[PDB]
Amino acid sequence: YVYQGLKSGNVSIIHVNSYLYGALKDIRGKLDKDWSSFGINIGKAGDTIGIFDLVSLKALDGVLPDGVSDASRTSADDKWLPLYLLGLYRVGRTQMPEYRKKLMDGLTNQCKMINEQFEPLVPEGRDIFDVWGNDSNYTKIVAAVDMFFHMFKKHECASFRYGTIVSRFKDCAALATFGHLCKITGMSTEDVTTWILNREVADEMVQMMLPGQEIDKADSYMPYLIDFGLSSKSPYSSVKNPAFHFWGQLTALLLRSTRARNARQPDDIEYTSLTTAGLLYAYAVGSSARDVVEWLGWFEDQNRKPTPDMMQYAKRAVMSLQGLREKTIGKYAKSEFDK
Amino acid sequence: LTNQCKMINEQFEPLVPEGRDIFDVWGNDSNYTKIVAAVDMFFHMFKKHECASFRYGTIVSRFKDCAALATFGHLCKITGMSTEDVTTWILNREVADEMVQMMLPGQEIDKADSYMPYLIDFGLSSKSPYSSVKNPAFHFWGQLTALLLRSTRARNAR
Amino acid sequence: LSNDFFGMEDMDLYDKDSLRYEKFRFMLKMTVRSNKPFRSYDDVTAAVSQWDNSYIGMVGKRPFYKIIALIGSSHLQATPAVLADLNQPEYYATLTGRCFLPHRLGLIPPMFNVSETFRKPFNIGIYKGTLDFTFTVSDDESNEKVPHVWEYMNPKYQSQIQKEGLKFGLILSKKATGTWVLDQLSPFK
Amino acid sequence: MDLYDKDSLRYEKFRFMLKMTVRSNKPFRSYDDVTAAVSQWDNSYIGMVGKRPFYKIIALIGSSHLQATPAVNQPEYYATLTGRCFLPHRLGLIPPMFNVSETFRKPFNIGIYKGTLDFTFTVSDDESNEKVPHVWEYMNPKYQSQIQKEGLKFGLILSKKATGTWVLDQLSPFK
Amino acid sequence: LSNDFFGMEDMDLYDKDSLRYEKFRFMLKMTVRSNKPFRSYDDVTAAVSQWDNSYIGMVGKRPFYKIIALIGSSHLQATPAVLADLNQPEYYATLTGRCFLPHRLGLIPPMFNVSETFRKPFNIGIYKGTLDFTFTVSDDESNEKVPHVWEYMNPKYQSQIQKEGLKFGLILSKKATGTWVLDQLSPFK
Amino acid sequence: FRFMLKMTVRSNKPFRSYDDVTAAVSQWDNSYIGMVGKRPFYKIIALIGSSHLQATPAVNQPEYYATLTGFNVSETFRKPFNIGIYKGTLDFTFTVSYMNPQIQKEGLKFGLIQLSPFK
Amino acid sequence: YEKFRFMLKMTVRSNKPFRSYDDVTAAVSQWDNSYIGMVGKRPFYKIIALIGSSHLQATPAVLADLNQPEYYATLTGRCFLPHIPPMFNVSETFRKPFNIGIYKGTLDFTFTVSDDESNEKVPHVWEYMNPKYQSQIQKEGLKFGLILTGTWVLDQL
Amino acid sequence: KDSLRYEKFRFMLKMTVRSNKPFRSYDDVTAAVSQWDNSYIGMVGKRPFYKIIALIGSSHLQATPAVNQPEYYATLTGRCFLPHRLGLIPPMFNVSETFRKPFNIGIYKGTLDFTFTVSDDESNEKVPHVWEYMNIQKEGLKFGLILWVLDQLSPFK
Amino acid sequence: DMDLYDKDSLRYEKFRFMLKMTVRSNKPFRSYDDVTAAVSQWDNSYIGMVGKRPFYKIIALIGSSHLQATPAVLADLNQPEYYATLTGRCFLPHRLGLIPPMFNVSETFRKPFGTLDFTFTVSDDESNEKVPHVWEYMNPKYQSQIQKEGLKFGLILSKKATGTWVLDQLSPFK
Repeated sequence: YVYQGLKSGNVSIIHVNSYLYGALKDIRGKLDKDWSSFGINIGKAGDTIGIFDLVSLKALDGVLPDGVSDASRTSADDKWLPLYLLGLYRVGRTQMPEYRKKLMDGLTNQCKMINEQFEPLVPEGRDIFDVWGNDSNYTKIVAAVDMFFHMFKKHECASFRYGTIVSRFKDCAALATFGHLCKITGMSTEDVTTWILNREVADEMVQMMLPGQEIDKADSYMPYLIDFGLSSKSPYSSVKNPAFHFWGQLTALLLRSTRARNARQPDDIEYTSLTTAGLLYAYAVGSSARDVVEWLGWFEDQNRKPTPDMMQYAKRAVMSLQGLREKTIGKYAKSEFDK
Repeated sequence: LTNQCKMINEQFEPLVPEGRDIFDVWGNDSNYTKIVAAVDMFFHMFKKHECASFRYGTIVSRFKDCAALATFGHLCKITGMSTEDVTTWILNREVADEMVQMMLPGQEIDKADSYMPYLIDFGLSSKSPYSSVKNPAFHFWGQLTALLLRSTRARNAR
Repeated sequence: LSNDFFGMEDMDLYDKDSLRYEKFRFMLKMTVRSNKPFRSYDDVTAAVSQWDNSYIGMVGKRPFYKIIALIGSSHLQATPAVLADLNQPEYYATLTGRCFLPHRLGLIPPMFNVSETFRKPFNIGIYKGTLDFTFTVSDDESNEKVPHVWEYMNPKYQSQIQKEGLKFGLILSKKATGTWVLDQLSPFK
Repeated sequence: MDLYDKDSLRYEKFRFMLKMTVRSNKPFRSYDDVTAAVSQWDNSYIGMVGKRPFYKIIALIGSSHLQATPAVNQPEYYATLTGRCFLPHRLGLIPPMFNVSETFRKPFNIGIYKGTLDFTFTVSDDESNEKVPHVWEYMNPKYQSQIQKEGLKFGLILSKKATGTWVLDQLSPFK
Repeated sequence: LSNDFFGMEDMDLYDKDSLRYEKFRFMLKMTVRSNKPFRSYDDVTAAVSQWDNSYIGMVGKRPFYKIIALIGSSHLQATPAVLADLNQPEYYATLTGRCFLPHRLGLIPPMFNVSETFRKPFNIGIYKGTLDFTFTVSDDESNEKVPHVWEYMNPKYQSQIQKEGLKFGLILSKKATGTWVLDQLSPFK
Repeated sequence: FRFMLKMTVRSNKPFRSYDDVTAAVSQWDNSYIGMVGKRPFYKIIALIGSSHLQATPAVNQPEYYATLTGFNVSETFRKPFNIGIYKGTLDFTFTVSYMNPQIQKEGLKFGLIQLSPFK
Repeated sequence: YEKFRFMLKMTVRSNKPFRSYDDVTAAVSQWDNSYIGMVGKRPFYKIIALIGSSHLQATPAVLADLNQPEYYATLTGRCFLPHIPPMFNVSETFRKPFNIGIYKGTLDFTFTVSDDESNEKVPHVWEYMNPKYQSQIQKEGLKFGLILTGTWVLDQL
Repeated sequence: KDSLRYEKFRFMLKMTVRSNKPFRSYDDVTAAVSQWDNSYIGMVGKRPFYKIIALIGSSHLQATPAVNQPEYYATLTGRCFLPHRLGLIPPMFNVSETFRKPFNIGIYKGTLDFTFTVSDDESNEKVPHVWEYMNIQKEGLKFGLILWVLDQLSPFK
Repeated sequence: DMDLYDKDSLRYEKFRFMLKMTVRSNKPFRSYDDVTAAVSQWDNSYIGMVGKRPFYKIIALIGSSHLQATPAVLADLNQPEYYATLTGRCFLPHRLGLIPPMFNVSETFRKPFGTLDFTFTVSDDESNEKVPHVWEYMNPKYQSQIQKEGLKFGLILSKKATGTWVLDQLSPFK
């Protein structure tokens, strides 16, 4: 069903989900440590576990489409077909021709490493896999696969992580940029949180740092809070936390980080105060190899106006950024901090 | 709409003729508005439903005839100032009256999964208190203020 | 089966072979070529039944495609090329309409108005040639009555249908009323 | 198989009506050609399925009573019959029957003969308790090999129970 | 029906077939092309009865459209082209007026003064060709008494309207007074 | 004790022999909710009802039927049966407050002997 | 009479499909070879395992040659067991491999045995097993380790 | 393990042979029909019974009254039992299976047509014998049968 | 011995096959035995997959069975070059235990005995459709005593008394 649907480009989501369940019942993979998360006993230190062992399984209530099954296909499916089906989710999540083309090339290279023939299945035009992300069960399956192969990194079928890696920390750009800020400065995470200002970044931090969320556990359900359906609106997204995302991205950009030049500028948020706070933090880090109230008093000695030296530092940190893409933090800084 | 429809059936020959539209009258009918607003509510509660594509077209019913709250939220989210203290900054004594008439407690205007956003499509209120014609002063003041802070949204409100 | 292993109780909606009627409007195109003209319709059934040697087409229509192939073989009128010595005899047939087929194959998944062609060479020994099919089997949620599908075969051909339909792989049984019901296809086909 | 008369003999009484109409290029020579022309009357049967065997037996009575019109342009045949009878059949339970008339027409090409047909079937059930004449008494056959042969090709099945009443076993079309 | 499942009690407005009279004016245009002239009016009914094989038209006027087709077939006068050998025989018939049809089809939706054309080829075997139609069936609230609809057929043709009127799918009956009441269309149609 | 009974059995097709009938009816108490003390009495009353099953004259699906009258709380029972070929539902009437037999086997298969349900 | 509601999920995998009910009991009775869950509800866990084995419906993969036959059974209800520490609505999984010779594989359980103070009438627990299976009730009960008016009463393990 | 089994079966038959020229001797007919199962699609359990049915059909081959190309014909419907040393065999069902394989034995070439309905019958009444339907050991031998009681099957041997 | 398959647990393995055949000789082969002798030495040095060795042997046997001669095989035209080609699906009853999975990989074999030329495509099949018996692909026209004919290819057969031969084992460690 799924093979001929992909070949004809008219596959049904129910059929691909059912086949993905059927071909991913690899109970193999032996745990070594307890994998409890959110008060759920997934496994106990030495029991074999499958991909779908960590998600409850029910029976879908609906009509099954016909299907275009080909009976001349051998049992060479699990080697490369589930990997392709999971990769066509990340490929379809791009919505831009160049990135989609690059991801398709990478997926074809990954698949050809296994079977070595791999005639491409989906037709070049009329991409139908964009809709797959809309469905909930497909996202649940892909996130379960990603987490299972993230715990078992050295598995034989660990190549399935391609395409499903996009599910990890999905719509969690605020936490990602918080970690990027904590790493690119070397400053402690307990100390950086005091430096945030503008009283909107403070509220976004408060809503991000609820104690009972265990956001500092890698082998947990947190990174897939929206693919598993745990939360329909992720509090760690870049749209629900635009002020902190903008401030952190700008601060990292002013500290000469290659990452903070492609994140897009959040829409309809006050920028002047956020830019001032980001410039203050960036100058403090780049000129003082860090206390927050000391720098606040130093700035108040200027009655809250950036000094020309700080503008020169920002100019140095933003000059010579070739190929800045539009609507991103790099473009905004080059337009405003490079007068 | 045509692109959305071809994503599902993939033939979708257009139905309504190009000229002589007849679907403008559909908004006048109360039952059609009730159905479309109920659909919008149901698919807003269940975002990840398999038929969530129906949100197109029915999204217009969400917060319909409620531009005053739209511009109030835009103002409170463009300045970073808290909604608790922005209201201290409104002036002229008719913007204050409009704020009073918008902020009656038992209206559930801060609840997303409530009947408030469709107060005029379900027929809950024939005259929406939260509109831009019943609250023109607040709309004008807040909209201009958002414009003065270089916001792209604040360039097309009449 | 249940006599061999443990715990294979049947379903509750359809017990084993719950008989059901499925109305559906169909369409058909036929084209059969051969080195020599087919002396009998029986050889026609032999030559056409090898159309699904390698099956790529639809699944909810496979028994329906078999019955439509049977009706196409029944109405294979000749062509002027089938005369004494002109070329390879190319047969042709086209049938279109609506019908309901009684079958005991269980509930069939909903079908859609899609047409797929079929091409496959055959070799029944003496005769050779290729094939060319075009099916348009899909449901019909209307209420108007439709002619019974087995009636579409004229009594002039198929002196005994119980095996002419079996040549294509079908398993037939008699409802003792005059309407044939489809039991199943060729074993696990 | 059922304990309570799964596929046993049944007696169904019914009041029916008939109006035959047959046209052809040239007049029929033998009764067999008439049978071949009439037997293709239900190539596309649209009417009620439950009345198909009764429709076939009324076609039998119509073909057996085909008298040419005094006009015999193209030779057109004609027949009609209305009566009351009961049919012994072994087809199991039958759905209830209503007083509705249904037309029929299917052109025939049996080679030598070509034309169309026209039927008039109003075969309906009734619950009157009075005794009614046998359905097969409407025939005028040779009991040896006449009603058993023409009826068989009309797709009907006949047999003997030693009582002396013709019984209906099966309906076998295009077979 | 009620013998099958639970709770299908009929409504109290019309019990089962509450007879009602529906006064309505109408208009009709017809054009029947054929390869050979129609020898008998029965062949005409056969060729016109399939005018709605694929039906797109009105539902509240579908029985009315059928009766108008019947009246048009009744008055299908020939043309000078129908003579010995000029061209294909082209027939024509048009009727206009007002009438009331007693029927037991339940309450009809309010009809509007809108015209719909119909085109469909027919294949009754020997005879080929197509049709043409233009109905203008609509309500008439005026108290003006109208002739009985079945009267519009001349007694010259239709020796048995019980079947000539049934050829188009109608089911007729007699009101024990000489007026024909329309029972219903062909079952499930 | 005096009691009252109203049998009601339904199946897709009418039963072949008494063995099919008893196999179908023996699954009436898969989830027994009534009084536990009356369970043997309930079994014997169900047995006497199964002995006197006479189908309705209309014998839609075949509807088996029977009646017999010979704390004072009436409790109903209904459990579907799936013995393979024969499948349907049940309906009892027990108000525990006659054979024509053969009996030692059919009654034992009801769970009678002590009582041995689902043996 | 210890009234209690329950829930159950089961999954049995074998190299070859099971011969009969006795082989199923042999492949399942080793589920508590190393017991880690709540010790108080052990007899109730055994009876729930018995009902799960009695209701082990097969899957399409159990056919001739598709994959390893993966049996499945789920049961949810409410009953009383004639035969305990106050149990609570807590779920625990069990994973243990079985080695009964001709058959190999593992298991999977989800027990939810807990109290029920509601007075609503409860069906008898031993009635949950259909009469079709378990020709000898006592033998199958003994296979799981269980020891057994017409209502069976649990003696001990 | 390998003893005689008096097995009851009711079947159906109609033989159909077409060739370029009429068959002279019965041996040529046997050579033409012995290749009827060059590609066996039907159930293997009914193969010996199918060859028995082929024997009964070939023994009663009568040409049609028309004899264009010579077309032979037969038809047999009956009830009987076959004694065989074939061991246990799966029970049969009431299914019909057709066959066709063209033959080229030199002078004679053509096609075939079968309709076999070998089905079990559990009636306790005594039914006739399969070998009484004949009018033989060598005919079985060149059909691959070994011999009346059947011993074993020897195709292409 | 183990408990899954003790010694000779009989199993059926459905599999598709394809075959190309080409045999050359100084003189045309008269009888079938000469052809089998000239073909049986194809695996003198074996390089291909070991799990398909019995199936390769049976396909070589069936190709030997259907060696239809070419027009060059006539009285005196050129070196007689034989040819055969058999495709389809079949299942082989054998008692060789569980066999490793097979993939769609063509495998040529070019060994002299004249020379030979093979192309096997023995691969697995997971379809449920019924396939003809593999020993039944050999027509009764040749192989008067097919036990010896199929045994001198390295195989050892045994009649099941039903008419379907079962493969016991190959030649010792072949």
